[PDB]
Amino acid sequence: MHHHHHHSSGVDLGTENLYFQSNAEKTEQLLLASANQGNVDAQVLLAGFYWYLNTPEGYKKAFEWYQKAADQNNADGQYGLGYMYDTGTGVPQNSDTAMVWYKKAAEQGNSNAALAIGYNYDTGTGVKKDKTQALNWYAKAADLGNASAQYNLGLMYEQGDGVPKDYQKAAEYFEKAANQGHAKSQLELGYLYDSGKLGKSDLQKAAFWYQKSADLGNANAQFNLADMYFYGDGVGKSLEQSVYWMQKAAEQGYGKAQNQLGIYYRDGIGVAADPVKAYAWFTAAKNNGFEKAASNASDLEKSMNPEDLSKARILGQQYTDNYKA
Ligand code: NI
Ligand code: NI
Repeated sequence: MHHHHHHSSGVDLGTENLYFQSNAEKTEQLLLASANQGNVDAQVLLAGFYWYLNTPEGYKKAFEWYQKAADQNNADGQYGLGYMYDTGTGVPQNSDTAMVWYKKAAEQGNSNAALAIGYNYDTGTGVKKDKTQALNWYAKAADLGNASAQYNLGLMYEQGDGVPKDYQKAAEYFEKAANQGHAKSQLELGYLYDSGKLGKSDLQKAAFWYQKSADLGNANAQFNLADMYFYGDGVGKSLEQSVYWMQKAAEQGYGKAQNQLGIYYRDGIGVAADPVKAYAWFTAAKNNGFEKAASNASDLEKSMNPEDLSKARILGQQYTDNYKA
């Protein structure tokens, strides 16, 4: 009498092909077959498979298999146990147990283990803060090629944290990490060149490294590069490229970039002027904590008719919702 409205409807209706299957169960059984025969490489792979399920039961099985691998003296298994104990993942948190496993792994040349140890000394989590120990363990990890450790040492020499400030040494560490694709190191190295702190500003190098970090999705680097194109710093001035990169940063919810893009639309910089879009970007910026955007939005209201203001406020909500870090 009304249940004629219960028929299924497209989306939850339609013939099923290979798109609806999943390889998960098959990959687990393939890995389990080998892991249950004692193959340590398979035990490490299977532990990582379980790790990736992000469930409490998944982390408990990850722990079981890293343990089997670590009992064969495998440094990946030892690192895995170290990290699980250190964070209380799949097992009760214990920093001292974690340190024992990390040290075994690092002695075998696992650079993430050396990094984790250095980080605990750096921050005093589980052990007493000791910047000398942090420095030594980070240096071990960096000499094994670990980009995060190289980055961390860059930060320490650039800030003088437990070492005397040395921007040249910082730039050398950052560049090792930057050459491996570490986007935050590329950003920091770009800034060192931008700033002149190395002796004389090198804006071409700054823009080069900001572009690398921007291509990897770093919103600060996208803002910085957009700004380089606005000024013609180390690249030829291009308002069109400035808009392109500013829009990328603003679509990550970066309030500073949203406000700047609002200015571009307000004043017709690299784009045709559009008060509706300008107001919407200032609104998103304000919603994201950029206080100066609020008055930017206020000032625009004065010159916008009520239809446009309504559309702008709705678009501003859309931009707030859809653009996140
Ligand atoms: Ni009915
Ligand atoms: Ni009906």
